[PDB]
Amino acid sequence: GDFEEIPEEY
Amino acid sequence: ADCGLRPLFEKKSLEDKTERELLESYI
Amino acid sequence: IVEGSDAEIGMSPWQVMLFRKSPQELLCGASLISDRWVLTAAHCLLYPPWDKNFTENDLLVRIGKHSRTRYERNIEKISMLEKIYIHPRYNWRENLDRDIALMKLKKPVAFSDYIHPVCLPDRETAASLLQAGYKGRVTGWGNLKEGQPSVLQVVNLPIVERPVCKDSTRIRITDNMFCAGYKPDEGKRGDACEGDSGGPFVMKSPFNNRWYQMGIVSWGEGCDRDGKYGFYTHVFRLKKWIQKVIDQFG
Ligand SMILES: N=C(N)c1ccc(CNC(=O)[C@@H]2CCCN2C(=O)[C@H](N)C(c2ccccc2)c2ccccc2)cc1
Ligand code: NA
Ligand code: NA
Repeated sequence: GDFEEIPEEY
Repeated sequence: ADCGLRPLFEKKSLEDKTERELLESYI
Repeated sequence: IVEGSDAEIGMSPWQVMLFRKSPQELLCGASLISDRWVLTAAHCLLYPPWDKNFTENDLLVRIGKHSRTRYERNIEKISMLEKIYIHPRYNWRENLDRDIALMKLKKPVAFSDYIHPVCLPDRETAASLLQAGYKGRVTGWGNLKEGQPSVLQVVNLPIVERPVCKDSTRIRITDNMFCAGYKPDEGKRGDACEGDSGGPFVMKSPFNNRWYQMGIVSWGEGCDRDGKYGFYTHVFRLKKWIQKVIDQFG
């Protein structure tokens, strides 16, 4: 829930 | 070959803050 | 990790975070053992009592991390899984015996100041270092108590005598495990905890000044309880399986 978003590529 | 040697520590001959605690227990 | 401290930057550049894709959450710890192989605990991937059975496509490997939740742009590397290998005699039914699994990455990760593989022990380093009272180091982003850390946590813990390990639990202990932690009488504490699973217990060889992974965080009864100890998969004992897997599948 509090994990910053990872680049969509991954 | 280069395993277990940390760029920011062993490779620069710097010690982290508590590795000596480990060394001192290898009596 | 409970009763640990914040890691220094690049202190554990073999630390790997197992990260689930949806929902985006920490799954487990793991470790980098070469540019394409990651070592972890089998229960991180397969634990039927809890309905846990992950496949390659369900996760990512994040390497070079410090911050738990942040995306560490220009520092961490995120890798996809080509294939999971679990020990064929991993005993999830009883006691987590042979709690070990390998993951091959789709592509080699680039080493850097923050990404670097740890060594796996030879029989001689093992005999020399795996002695009651010798301390290893455990790292992870798991619970701080039996909340969660902002950054990687570290704790140094002494290996415990086998009779003491057995007498502390009702679980059947095997030669493929060891336990570590302080006794109540020793005035120091600290332990791994949930979320630390799969991460490495490492020792620095005094012979060649290289870090070796002696254990994998496997199981415990609560966390940092007085008179209880953390239990770790004995990496050297399962090395034959490790080499065979890498020798067979590159
Ligand atoms: N304090 C620690 N060092 C530590 C504690 C927990 C972990 C995460 N590992 C786990 O959670 C593993 C997965 C199956 C359940 N399990 C556990 O650690 C259990 N708490 C533990 C156990 C051990 C082996 C097999 C099944 C269950 C147990 C349960 C009941 C009575 C005695 C012992 C990792 C580290
Ligand atoms: Na017992
Ligand atoms: Na304890």
